[PDB]
Amino acid sequence: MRTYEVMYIVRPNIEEDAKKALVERFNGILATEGAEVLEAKDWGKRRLAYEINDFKDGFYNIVRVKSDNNKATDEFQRLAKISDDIIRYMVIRED
Amino acid sequence: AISQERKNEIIKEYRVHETDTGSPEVQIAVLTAEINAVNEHLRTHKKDHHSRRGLLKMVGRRRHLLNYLRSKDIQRYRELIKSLGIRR
Amino acid sequence: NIENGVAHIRSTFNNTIVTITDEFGNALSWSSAGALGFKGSKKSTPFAAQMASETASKSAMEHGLKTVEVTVKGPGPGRESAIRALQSAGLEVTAIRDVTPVPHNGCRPPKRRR
Amino acid sequence: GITHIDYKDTELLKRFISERGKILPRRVTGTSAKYQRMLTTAIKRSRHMALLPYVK
RNA sequence: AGUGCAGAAGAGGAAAGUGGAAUUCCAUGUGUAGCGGUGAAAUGCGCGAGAUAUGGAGGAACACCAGUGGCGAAGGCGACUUUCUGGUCUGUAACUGACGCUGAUGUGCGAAAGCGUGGGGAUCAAACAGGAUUAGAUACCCUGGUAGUCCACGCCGUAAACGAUGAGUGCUAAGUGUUAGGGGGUGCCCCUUAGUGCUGCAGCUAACGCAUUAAGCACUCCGCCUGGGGAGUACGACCGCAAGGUUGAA
Repeated sequence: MRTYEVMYIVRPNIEEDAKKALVERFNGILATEGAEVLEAKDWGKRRLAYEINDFKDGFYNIVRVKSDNNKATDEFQRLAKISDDIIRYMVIRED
Repeated sequence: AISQERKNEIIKEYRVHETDTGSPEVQIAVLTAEINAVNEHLRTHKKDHHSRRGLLKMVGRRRHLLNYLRSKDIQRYRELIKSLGIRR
Repeated sequence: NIENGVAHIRSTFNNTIVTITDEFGNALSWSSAGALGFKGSKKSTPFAAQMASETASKSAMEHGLKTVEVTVKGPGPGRESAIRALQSAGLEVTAIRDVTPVPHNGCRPPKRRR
Repeated sequence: GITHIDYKDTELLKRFISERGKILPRRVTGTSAKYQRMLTTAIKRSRHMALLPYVK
């Protein structure tokens, strides 16, 4: 009863294949210990409020995956702050 | 919290077929076993001060229930201060 | 002084920094309340800032700026006398941004005279 | 009135939104307190990503 | 009645800081006459600080859903990616057939500071360096300035705990603002099995206030109080890392 709708923002100045690398990992990081991977949409390649290292935006998607163990999206969240290429990690609980 | 699966699976067990749930056994049974689990967030992250109220509130419930059942039978308080894990 | 100007003007309640610049920081010209003699509560006042921009526009003599697309930051009452009077050669206050000092209650405040 | 809106959406929170990237007060609005609370909450799950500015 | 409970709320609590008020620092995309200073100025950064922000991660707070809303016994209280967690119980109560009330034994524990790690500066605030004053200033004033300002570990307790309200039994108009959540229900009328804040019938207290949701009238305990000081000063008994307490004739 705890959806880890693990959406995220990818890098901006890159190609589609980099989007695909990131999005297949962030669909996949969860499969181990409970996948239920539903779809994969590719949302706005848009900007945001202020600058993020001379730039201000990135790439988006839509990732429907749930994990009741609560440890598959921690992976998605702990391995993000460190590398400036994964610039934000905001998931939900569709409880 | 103890996910409601935990509540309902443990609660059906700690009272014999005296024809329902909710004895002076299983009520406090769930209450105190939940204490024991929540004591970790009172120990592991041992900065927890406010479920130190949901805890001691039902401790006082458990205590006013516990301090008088010597007269229900010999075996309730005898075997059940054994059949509960809690002091005295 | 490149054939255009951009107004990064400022006015703390004291030292109304009238500053018509270019887009980068290439130092076109500046002004003041401390540029035309006023001190005695005529510093940021409408009757003491009548000609506050011509210590800039005609101490330019080669540009005669032509626009703002202004960022009226550092607001006061000296703002108005630093915009409407920024039209004394054709300096053409044209656009605004509604971005003045608006910090977000993270700072710590200096003191209060009773 | 509406059904749910969550951090899938960030501009279905533009009906009640300002020009700086924030939202208007609920007192000036006045609809389903519960529904409007979660609806506005998701936009703040989005000020995480901050798709809507703080100042320009 | 308590555990069953839909679970469900609200800043009840534990959630790293990915990002952002990113700060007085400065070659700086940019440069010098100003970031800036005021009852009265020096204070004060310029013999190569500047103006706001191009790299701007960081010391950190959710800044915006933030309301007087409401978890909880008072001190409180704000996105969450959420790491966890009880009760509270809103409807009747399935089980047992009194399932006991104030509670000096114990335990105790409770505001910044005072307190415990070294971090200790984002550097403001004490001292004040310093100007200045009507006849009258080390000053509420003024840039800057050494505890502290950025804390995951020993224990606490004085405050207008000004909440100066101590807790069992109902209560003589109920509406009313309404609360997540609801007894009959189905953006339409609601009643407490309920909750709050009340304009306030009604009746008492003492001049006042409470009021279907009561200081009034009836069964309650630790109790204090019974004209003022001085008086906590001889002196004092026992807790105790510390502010210290906590006692006690005249």
